[PDB]
Amino acid sequence: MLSRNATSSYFLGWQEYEKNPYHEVHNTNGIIQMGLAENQLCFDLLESWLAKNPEAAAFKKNGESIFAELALFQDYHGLPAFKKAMVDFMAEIRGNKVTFDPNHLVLTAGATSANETFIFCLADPGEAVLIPTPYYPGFDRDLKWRTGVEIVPIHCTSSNGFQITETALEEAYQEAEKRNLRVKGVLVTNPSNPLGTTMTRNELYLLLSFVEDKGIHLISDEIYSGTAFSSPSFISVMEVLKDRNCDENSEVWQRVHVVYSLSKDLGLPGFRVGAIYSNDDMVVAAATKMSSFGLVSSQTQHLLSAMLSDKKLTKNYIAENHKRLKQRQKKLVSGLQKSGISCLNGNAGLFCWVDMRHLLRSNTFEAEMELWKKIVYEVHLNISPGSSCHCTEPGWFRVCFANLPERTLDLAMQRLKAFVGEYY
Amino acid sequence: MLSRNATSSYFLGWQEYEKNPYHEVHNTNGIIQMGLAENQLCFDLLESWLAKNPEAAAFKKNGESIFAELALFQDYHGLPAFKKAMVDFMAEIRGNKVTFDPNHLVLTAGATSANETFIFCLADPGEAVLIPTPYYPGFDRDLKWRTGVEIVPIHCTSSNGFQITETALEEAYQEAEKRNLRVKGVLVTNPSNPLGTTMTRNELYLLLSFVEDKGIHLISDEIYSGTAFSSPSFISVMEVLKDRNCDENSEVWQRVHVVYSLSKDLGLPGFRVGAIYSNDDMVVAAATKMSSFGLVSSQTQHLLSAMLSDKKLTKNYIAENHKRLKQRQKKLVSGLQKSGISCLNGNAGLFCWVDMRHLLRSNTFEAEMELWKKIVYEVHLNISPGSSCHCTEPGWFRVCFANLPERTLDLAMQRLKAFVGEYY
Ligand SMILES: Cc1ncc(COP(=O)(O)O)c(C/N=C(\C=C\OCCN)C(=O)O)c1O
Ligand SMILES: Cc1ncc(COP(=O)(O)O)c(C/N=C(\C=C\OCCN)C(=O)O)c1O
Repeated sequence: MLSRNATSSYFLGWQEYEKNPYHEVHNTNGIIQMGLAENQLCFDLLESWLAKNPEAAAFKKNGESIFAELALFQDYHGLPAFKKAMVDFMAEIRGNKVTFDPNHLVLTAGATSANETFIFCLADPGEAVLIPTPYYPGFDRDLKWRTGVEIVPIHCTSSNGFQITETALEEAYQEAEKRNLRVKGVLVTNPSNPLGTTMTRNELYLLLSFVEDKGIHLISDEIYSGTAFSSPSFISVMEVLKDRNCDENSEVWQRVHVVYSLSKDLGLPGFRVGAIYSNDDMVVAAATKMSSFGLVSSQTQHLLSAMLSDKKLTKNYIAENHKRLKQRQKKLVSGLQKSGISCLNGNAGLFCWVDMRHLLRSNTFEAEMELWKKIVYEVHLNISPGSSCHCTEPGWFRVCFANLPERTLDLAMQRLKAFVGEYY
Repeated sequence: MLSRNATSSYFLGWQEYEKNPYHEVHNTNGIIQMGLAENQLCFDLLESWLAKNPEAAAFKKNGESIFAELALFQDYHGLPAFKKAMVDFMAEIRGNKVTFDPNHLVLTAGATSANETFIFCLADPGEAVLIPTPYYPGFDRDLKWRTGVEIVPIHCTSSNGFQITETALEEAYQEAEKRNLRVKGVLVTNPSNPLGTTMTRNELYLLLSFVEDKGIHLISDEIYSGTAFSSPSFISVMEVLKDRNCDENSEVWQRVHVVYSLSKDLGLPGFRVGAIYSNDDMVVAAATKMSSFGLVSSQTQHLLSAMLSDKKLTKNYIAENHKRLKQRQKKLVSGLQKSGISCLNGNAGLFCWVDMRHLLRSNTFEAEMELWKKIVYEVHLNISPGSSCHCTEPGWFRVCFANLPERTLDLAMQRLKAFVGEYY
């Protein structure tokens, strides 16, 4: 009797790309990848740093080999130097408006591991967490698969730019009741995937007030925090906790947590560097013990400790990343406009939330899937349909702009315009 | 309401060492670490290889930089070249008597992650797995904490060298019944931690016959497979499946699995390289998706793919590791003999299972703890008491011999003899 745990367009389109991937030389007619949120815009900056500072990657420290020491380093508290470099980098991303205690930071194998661990720590099987829609498709697996925890949506609509409202929060909490589920917290993504927008101060205060009243937790996945390239300003959930008489007052501050990773800003998803940050000593202790199942390679911790300790590098990287991200997003927005397609006004992330409602046969998700399939097979472009992100409104699509060359992006825009000018 | 999951001498003695660690220059009277199974005997061989082949660590392949490619590599199927190097290395460890399909190998962040994942895949919360005692203390957390699975012991005694017997298996299966638990499989460690012995062909056939009759799974944690330094020969569970009319016959072959890691033979625990191997396509698929929570750093996968692809290195490493391990084990055995202390005749691992029953005040675990504490505070040596490994017989201790300099081992033996010659 095989177990239970051992026994979706987002993953579908991805596989379709694998079958016939685009190549500017071999398969110039293949499918162009615009459905995965990755950042290939600044590798030259990191490659340059590595060329000038070869010691870290060589298992050398102060001209001394520390291969053996690192090979043996498996402490679940993480490499001291790396934890310090990380909290400093997290502070810098936030304009030094907030500071993080390295003893309250827990390293994990990517945010994928961090989010699951947070759920294991805050909710028991059969309980639930509330999540604003639309949200990252991966959460359906990360937060529920091995945890036995359920997701209850906090529906957001285009009427107000997909922002969280009081009514949406209570409606979600009430649906949790109808489903006989006990709510343990709210998990938000700030900046938002797939919206490409930074959370507003208003939304943050609304969330804090809500979790305070309900006596639950607030987890903020801020993996895109370093990718805010245009106004308005990114506001970490930890900044709102600063001045509000909650530093050492109230008790809600103990229930606010952050998830981070180096996958999206630095473009290092393969290195699996994730992190959990909590003000609650017990959560930190539990998460630390849990990190045993997904520790970060000491080889990687050492390399990045050296990299992130270079203040000239971090400063220039964030600045250039913002510059290149803004330029690329503008190119996508401009390219889509030429096809009469608009986007939700965004300012962060590695993608745009695109409005293709006017291209639907009808206002239904069935019509959305029809359009999606047509874009995949006829236009040969892989983008994500809003339904994969649980958007309540048919017609929205997530289009990633930083995981391919600029020229390939232009090609994608050309092929899309030919498509719209052909049928509509 | 904080969750449940978020809310032992093995870990105790370890912490006591941290408080007052030994140092041949600064704290020559501190506690000597002999309670953790790590291998510091062959780093010079790896350091030498790295000095001669600097490209892998430099993110270079054929003189070309592949930093960006590796930075972006996060595929849960693992790096092709590394998977191939791993299956080849696993075959070599087994004298090429068995071959492994890389498509059936799943990389994980250490065997800690591999074992937990196997449990998630084969058992539901509330069910159980049988484990021969004594066993690795870490299993009490790895196999049960987040899985909700229980452990039912298969008691082994010194009467026959702590080998598994038919009677012990049925008694375990029956106890599972008394506890109202459904047994899903048996997890063994071969070579054994803490026994330091290789499983016999007899035991292997007994286990296979048992899981066949019960219709359950057999998981063999062979993390110590490359550390068999003396007769008898190590026999992988996969070898016994070779010739027995089960290659394509019977169905038990589909329920036999292996866990491996590079933590103990190569001494790379900090790099977190673990692996799951299964003949069942569905288990592989499930474990692959689960590895998302604990992927191996691509930086590390690349480095070791190059290292393990060097057949001259792997051959010389295994040979030298065996040589040095045997020499060190003999030194511990010889040192203990001078204090009138004998060990279970072992031939593998990084530790010896020591018989100190004659040093107990009485045949009780209470007496065992008394002796243990005396060795920690009076002798200033950290070793693990058998009860931490769930041994049914009081008086046995696990003593690790490869995680310190030879001279420090001798010092430990000197201090131990003074102890026994003082009270007994
Ligand atoms: C909000 C959010 N949290 C966590 C993660 C996981 O990141 P980690 O730190 O584990 O690497 C992602 C990755 N997002 C995507 C994942 C893509 O992976 C597929 C291959 N490119 C995505 O396309 O939105 C994310 O968007
Ligand atoms: C049978 C067995 N399986 C799995 C593991 C986990 O290894 P991984 O591949 O995750 O690194 C161990 C580590 N064994 C010990 C762990 C020690 O860690 C403590 C710090 N040295 C031990 O002392 O017996 C082990 O002995």
